[PDB]
Amino acid sequence: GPVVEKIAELGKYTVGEGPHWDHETQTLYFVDTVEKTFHKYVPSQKKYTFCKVDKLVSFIIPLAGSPGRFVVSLEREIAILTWDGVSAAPTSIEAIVNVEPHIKNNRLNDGKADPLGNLWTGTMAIDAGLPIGPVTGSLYHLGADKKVKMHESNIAIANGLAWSNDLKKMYYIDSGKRRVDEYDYDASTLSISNQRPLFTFEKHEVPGYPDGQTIDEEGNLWVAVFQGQRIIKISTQQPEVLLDTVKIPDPQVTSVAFGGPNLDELYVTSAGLQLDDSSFDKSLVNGHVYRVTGLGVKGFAGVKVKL
Ligand SMILES: [Hg+2]
Ligand SMILES: [Hg+2]
Ligand SMILES: [Mg+2]
Repeated sequence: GPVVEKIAELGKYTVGEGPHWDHETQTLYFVDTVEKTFHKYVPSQKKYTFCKVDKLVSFIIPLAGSPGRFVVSLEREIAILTWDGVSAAPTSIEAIVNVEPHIKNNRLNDGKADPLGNLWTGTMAIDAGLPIGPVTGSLYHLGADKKVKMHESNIAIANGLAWSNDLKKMYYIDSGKRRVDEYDYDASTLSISNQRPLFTFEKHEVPGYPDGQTIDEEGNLWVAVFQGQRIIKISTQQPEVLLDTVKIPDPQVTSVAFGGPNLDELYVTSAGLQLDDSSFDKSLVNGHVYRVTGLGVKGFAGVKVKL
């Protein structure tokens, strides 16, 4: 079976999240969604750094064409952070847009560029809760002239995103729905339609909640299962097909990104935050970062945001 390695050099995260693999610099970036910190890992040189801000963060993606600059979330603002990748604070911050200026208790959560470089991201209540809590989020993309467009409402916990290789489908996760949805994606108008369930956890006895996801070159989705102690591999060719399960030692698996020189090493983030209604005792909940090899598939390099 696949090899699952705990990355000792990286330590433990409260809620490690938002992994992004920059293929040209062979570097993994990620966030902690509770501790207000950004993180950088260079595996070939065993180099780790972090950056502190005073707002809640949920994604970090290199800005296309601008070395040393990243598109990030700061609470409800999408911003450009100028960061040298090693100092413990940003050099400067350039706000782009506040997606929800008048919803004081919301935050941005998962975000990712589509294959064309358009940032997609969604919101949630800061005090969202599972299985039931306030449902206040929406799904957006950042379009022309730095204005966002809304694509879906009634989202409890805005989470993982992926697009098919032929640009005809988008896949999206609201963790509260305990399923992965598929949509027809119109690359020319950047709109989505015909929402329907692709994979429903209760139909396959999968515990926990879908969180982050990524897609491989064959079109399979790799889905992080929060409170499931696993990643799952699901089909996009047929609905409701579980292809494989890989157990991860940490119960609170949060997200996934393919990396390594050949894009065939799956980086997996997790959360050490101990929750009062957990299916797992506190001794099990650590928050390590893992690397999975031997899956027999390749992914894609992380896409930079175009502004
Ligand atoms: Hg930073
Ligand atoms: Hg940053
Ligand atoms: Mg997430």
